[PDB]
Amino acid sequence: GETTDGVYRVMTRRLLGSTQVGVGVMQEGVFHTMWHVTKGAALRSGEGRLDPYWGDVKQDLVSYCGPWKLDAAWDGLSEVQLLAVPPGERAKNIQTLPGIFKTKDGDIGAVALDYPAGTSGSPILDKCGRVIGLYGNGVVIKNGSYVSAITQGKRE
Amino acid sequence: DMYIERAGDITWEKDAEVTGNSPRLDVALDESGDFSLVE
Ligand SMILES: CC(C)(CO)NC(=O)c1cccc(Cl)c1
Repeated sequence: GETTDGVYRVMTRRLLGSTQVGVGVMQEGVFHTMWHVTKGAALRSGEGRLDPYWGDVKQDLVSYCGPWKLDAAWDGLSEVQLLAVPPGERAKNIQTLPGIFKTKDGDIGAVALDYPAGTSGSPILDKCGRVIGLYGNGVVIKNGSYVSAITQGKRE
Repeated sequence: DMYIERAGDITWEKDAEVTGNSPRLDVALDESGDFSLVE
């Protein structure tokens, strides 16, 4: 199938027409998305088949064809870009300064941008274009606004 | 059956639209991977 590095849409034909359920990152021959997007199911890429390799519901991440490859981290100071891939709309970079999710196990960056749920899996980038995490697992605040964790996996 | 379609290159864009705030939130992460607000 298609194995070029880049950001990809995750689609289904189970519902009405073709529906975008999420987004993912192809890097080093491995497809990276959020667990809630595919529920661990196999994917199709033209004539090719992508099988799940690693996943964890609590981290809300899954890799296909190989182990998780993304290891860049937010520096805790600088602005970043959400490379948003919204349903039926063109890929768009949005620059923002992340906030923080404070948890009993440590702090994590958080991006406060409003996009439909089908945008889950869009990559968050540092100034050198390295993927520091995926957008799409977070919380809804008072006004109905959305704040996503910067969710990053471990490169073994 | 789910399928993938290429949507673009992963690059930082100079002079991208700059927006969004930076809240400091107290949150909890459950066994199901769901975040919730703690107060
Ligand atoms: C609150 C809105 C509708 C804001 O546009 N977004 C979401 O509810 C949502 C849920 C899960 C993942 C992602 Cl990316 C967005």
